[PDB]
Amino acid sequence: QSNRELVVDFLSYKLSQKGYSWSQFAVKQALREAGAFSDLTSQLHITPGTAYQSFEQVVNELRIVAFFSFGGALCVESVDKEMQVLVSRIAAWMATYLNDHLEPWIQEVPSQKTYQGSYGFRLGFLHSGTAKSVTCTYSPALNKMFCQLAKTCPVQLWVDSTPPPGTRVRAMAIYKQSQHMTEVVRRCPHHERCSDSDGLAPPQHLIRVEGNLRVEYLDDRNTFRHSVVVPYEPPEVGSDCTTIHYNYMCNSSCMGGMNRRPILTIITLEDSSGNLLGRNSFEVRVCACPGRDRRTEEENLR
Ligand SMILES: [Zn+2]
Repeated sequence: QSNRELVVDFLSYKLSQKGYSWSQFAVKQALREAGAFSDLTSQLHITPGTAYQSFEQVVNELRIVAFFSFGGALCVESVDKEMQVLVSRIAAWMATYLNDHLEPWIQEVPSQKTYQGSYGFRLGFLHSGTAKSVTCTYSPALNKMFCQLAKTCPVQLWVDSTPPPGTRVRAMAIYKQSQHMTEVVRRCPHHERCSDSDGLAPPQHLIRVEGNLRVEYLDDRNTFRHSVVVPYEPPEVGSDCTTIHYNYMCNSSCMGGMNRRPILTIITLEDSSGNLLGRNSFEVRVCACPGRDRRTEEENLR
């Protein structure tokens, strides 16, 4: 009732420290200045369903200032990822955690960080359901894509402002887990050696693009990380978004490759000189029956 005020203060500050308002969604001011940041992005995966109470585990790791601050950045990151609703909860959680854990003490390696940038860069997805005949479906609640191997994956790009000609769109994959984040993601020997090649993609790259001769693939010479890039094109006549068709050419369960380890995909928006304009990411599971797998994860939620 007053402890809530201290949190909501800290957040509402951090809200207004950016271009955001509480309603849209002293020692107080001492903390407003006082405030391993990769923890906040990497180790957590904030998501409507996710962070159900994985927040508690994260804060248990660890200061009380860094706690109040931590929750501020979550809310920033929440609104960044278009997951504004969570700011409501993060405060509700933050209020509870203090009371339970901290209150007694008081009674006495590519970045996956989201940036919308100048152009207001967002990812859209078709809303395709979970019927067993779906090849490709996205869980907003899990911020997770479910698709079959070598099947079409529409990923929409959305922009506030049209970025100039020579802008490019690059996809890269990394492991969601910290213990695997340094290992480069690549295909498994079987799929690697398969008469499936489009004539363009390296045999070894997980992510391909479909129906685009202007595509281009990269093995970074210093990090050995695989990438695929295409030229950005503004929406076609009628549409309000750009649609790229990706393929995942190896399953999540494949031994010799991902070996049942979950991945993130990182879509970055670049200029011709390769300066970064924006970044967005989502989880991927490549499975046999995406519709079923999606439902099963979501059915587990509250
Ligand atoms: Zn494979």
